[PDB]
Amino acid sequence: SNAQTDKIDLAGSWTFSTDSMDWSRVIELPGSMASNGFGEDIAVGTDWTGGIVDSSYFFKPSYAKYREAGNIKVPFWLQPVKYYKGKAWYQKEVVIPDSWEGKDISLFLERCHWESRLYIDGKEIGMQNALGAPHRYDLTGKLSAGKHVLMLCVDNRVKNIDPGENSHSISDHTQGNWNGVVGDMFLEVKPEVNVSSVKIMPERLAKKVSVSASLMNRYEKDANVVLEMTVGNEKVQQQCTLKPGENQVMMSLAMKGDIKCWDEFSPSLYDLKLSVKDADSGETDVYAERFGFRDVKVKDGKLTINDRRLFLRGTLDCAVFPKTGFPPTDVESWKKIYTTCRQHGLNHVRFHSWCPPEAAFAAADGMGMYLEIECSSWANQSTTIGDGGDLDRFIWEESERIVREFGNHPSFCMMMYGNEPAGEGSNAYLTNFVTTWKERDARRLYCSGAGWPNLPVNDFLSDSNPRIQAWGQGVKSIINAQAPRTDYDWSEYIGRFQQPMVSHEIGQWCVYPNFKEMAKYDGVMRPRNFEIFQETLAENGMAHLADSFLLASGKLQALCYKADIEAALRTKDFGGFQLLGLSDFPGQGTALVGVLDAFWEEKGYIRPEEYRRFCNSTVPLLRLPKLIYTNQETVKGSLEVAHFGAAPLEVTSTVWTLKTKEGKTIASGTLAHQPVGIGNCIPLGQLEIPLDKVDVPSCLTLEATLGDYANSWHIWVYPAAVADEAQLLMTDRLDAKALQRLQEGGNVLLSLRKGSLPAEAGGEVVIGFSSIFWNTAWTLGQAPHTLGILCNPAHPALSEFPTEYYSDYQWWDAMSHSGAIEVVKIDKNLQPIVRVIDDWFTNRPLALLFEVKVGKGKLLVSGIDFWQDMDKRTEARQLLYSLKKYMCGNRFNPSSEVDAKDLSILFSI
Ligand SMILES: O=C(CO)[C@@H](O)[C@@H](O)[C@H](O)CO
Ligand SMILES: [Cl-]
Ligand SMILES: [Cl-]
Repeated sequence: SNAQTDKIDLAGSWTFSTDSMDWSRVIELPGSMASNGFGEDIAVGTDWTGGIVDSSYFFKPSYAKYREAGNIKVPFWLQPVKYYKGKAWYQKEVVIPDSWEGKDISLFLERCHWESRLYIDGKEIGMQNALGAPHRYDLTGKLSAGKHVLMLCVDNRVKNIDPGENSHSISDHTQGNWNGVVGDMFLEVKPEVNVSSVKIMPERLAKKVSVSASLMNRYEKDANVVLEMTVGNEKVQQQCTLKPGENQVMMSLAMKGDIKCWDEFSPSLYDLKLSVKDADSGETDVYAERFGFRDVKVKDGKLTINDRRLFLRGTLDCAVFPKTGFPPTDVESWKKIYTTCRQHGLNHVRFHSWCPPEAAFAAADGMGMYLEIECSSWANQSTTIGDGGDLDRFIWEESERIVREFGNHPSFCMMMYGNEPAGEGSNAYLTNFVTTWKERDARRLYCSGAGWPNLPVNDFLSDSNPRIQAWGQGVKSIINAQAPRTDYDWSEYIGRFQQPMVSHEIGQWCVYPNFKEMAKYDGVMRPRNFEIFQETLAENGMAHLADSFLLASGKLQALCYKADIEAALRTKDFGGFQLLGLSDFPGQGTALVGVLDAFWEEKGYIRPEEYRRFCNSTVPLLRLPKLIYTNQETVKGSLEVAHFGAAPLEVTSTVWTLKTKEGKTIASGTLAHQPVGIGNCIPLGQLEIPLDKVDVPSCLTLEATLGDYANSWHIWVYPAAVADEAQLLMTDRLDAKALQRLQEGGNVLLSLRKGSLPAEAGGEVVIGFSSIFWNTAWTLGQAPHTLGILCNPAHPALSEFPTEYYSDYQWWDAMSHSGAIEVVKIDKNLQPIVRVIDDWFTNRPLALLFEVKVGKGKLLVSGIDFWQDMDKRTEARQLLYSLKKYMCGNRFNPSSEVDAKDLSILFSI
């Protein structure tokens, strides 16, 4: 029966108009125009908000069917149901009680997009233009008792202030340039002496709580007030005199008992109550907020929380919410995201060029997540920062709004201006920005911007260099250019700095689109891009491979993230990393770089428990120089641990096992070591495993268990050391000797020299071992163009080559010494022995191995070069042996007949 009589909830039906003349429709708030079905239909000439790097949609004939009216499908991001970028008017009648007359009145709008102007009965009151903070209007003396008509004019266009066309606060890459009001919307009444805002400053070691409160005195004379502050059983009361207007009082509170600190492993929170009581009127205004005791500091060039060494395992949030476009303002929505993040072993979230609503901070407070917030800007491409533009003052005002609203949350641990800044005066601007904030508020750590610039005044550094795949690196990266290994780290680069460093947007490994998730898009955003990819896949006769492409490419994607994350954990005294990402990025051409979809939900190729094995607060790490051995070699490696738990791990023993796929233990041992303290690169022991007893070509799993934490790695062991040119002819060209053998009915193995495959037959496909980087649209075709392999292990051609249906490290040699053959240009019904998964933008049937029948003879075609450096390629010799034993065997009968001249497309002069 209790009610909130001091507020008037404004959520409901508003009279709507896009020209302030036609008021024939009604809109529902909270919500956008798009979430209400209002706006214009998506057309080719839609004035989007964000860059489009690959413009093939507008010009190439393959997108012609998607440029016609009635079938507009856009490939570069999720497509909203409607679009509108301009002024919109919202109107609603309210009834102000008599008891509100002459009192403190204010309007609260949690999220507008973008600029809002308030009118009371046609009289303009003021303007608000916050992107990542609420809109507030002081209505004291401006709103009398009785019926009144509130009107809002919300403008979502980019005008004087361009924060960056790709900023996730406005851009159609993720959140979309919506128009409306979202979140809590209410009128609030307060006594003539009230609390406007509170800055909470807990002192962990001093056992104190300091508060700088902004008090309001609506009287025209001085006011005698009583100020009571309560934190649990501790109370401090204070009587002072308030001058007319705003007042800045500062109070302290001593904590008698022990203080429970806030961190990843124990997110303890305290309740603060601050009340002000006017002595004349007896009216009391009460303010309440949660807070936590924690100190995130840089001690001796290393990140610490509460004097404990800290390591950040983070992922990005780019305001992706396809159900609504605009962000959710409930705690449960964010509780889900933080929960699945922690389920994958993460403790950190970076918000890319936008600030989330209050619920994201409150959820992270109880979860113990470390948040890094940015000020709604990616000042590049379209604009610039630090050159005297209107953006310069906006970022200052936006950061002050963000710290005033959310600065008391313990999860607010780091802050930057935004992402990847541009501007000749941006270094100077960001230097003043970081320096001033470090002086204003020491409750958090500050960095200039994400990715760059490294300023000496930064608390920590954000750098993109310490990662596997750099922009433009392509096939020259470690994962692609060198044989598999797990003994590399970034310790050399980060050793050049006296500041802690956090990786910037690591991973970016792609998966094939998951068409099953298309049913989840029942809201504002529709996956029309997925509809294009799915249609072209079917047009190339591969509609039945959609789920296999998802699972096979996802197994390879998860392998790449494991490699990137373990490389960061092997870097001594690394500050941390920020994944891009755990979830998908639906924009910038379609950057499917996550093991979770745009809804932070699972896809089905890696379980969070398996992700948590290599990405966790305590992770065993194995350093091996290679992963391909013979029965005459000895596995020589080292075992270490990256332990960043709440306390040292009281374990003096590590147990390792080398087991087969069936579970049989080939080797095992126990490593003795001292108790594990907080840090990484902590040695556990050395491994020296002879492999003479390993029979047959085998894939072995090396698992290491430290206490409750276990991690595993794969190695492949082959024999140390089926051919007679009469029976099997292997050649690089279909010459006279090869064509004669096929006329005679013999068997021929065609192995193409690497680089000899002409562009017509698939030479244009730059094949590599890793997954695609970001996406070939945004990168304008950076290598690789492939997404792993797809094969049937039960195929007799692979009987001597251990493998699953998906790509793994033993396939690095195949992907690195080959070209992908476009088999449709030979015969459209050709079934590959080992298929290559092509980029989803092209959906070309690709193959590394296939077989055809040329007359009476049988031909096995291989895009893999089985010629060069075969003494160093142990895994290539094994695959070649498996093929030769198959061809000389009983079950080599190619059914697809083809002519000799049809195969001439594999050669050029
Ligand atoms: O450099 C990067 C990495 O953030 C790209 O986002 C840009 O180069 C875009 O291609 C600019 O359009
Ligand atoms: Cl031979
Ligand atoms: Cl054909």
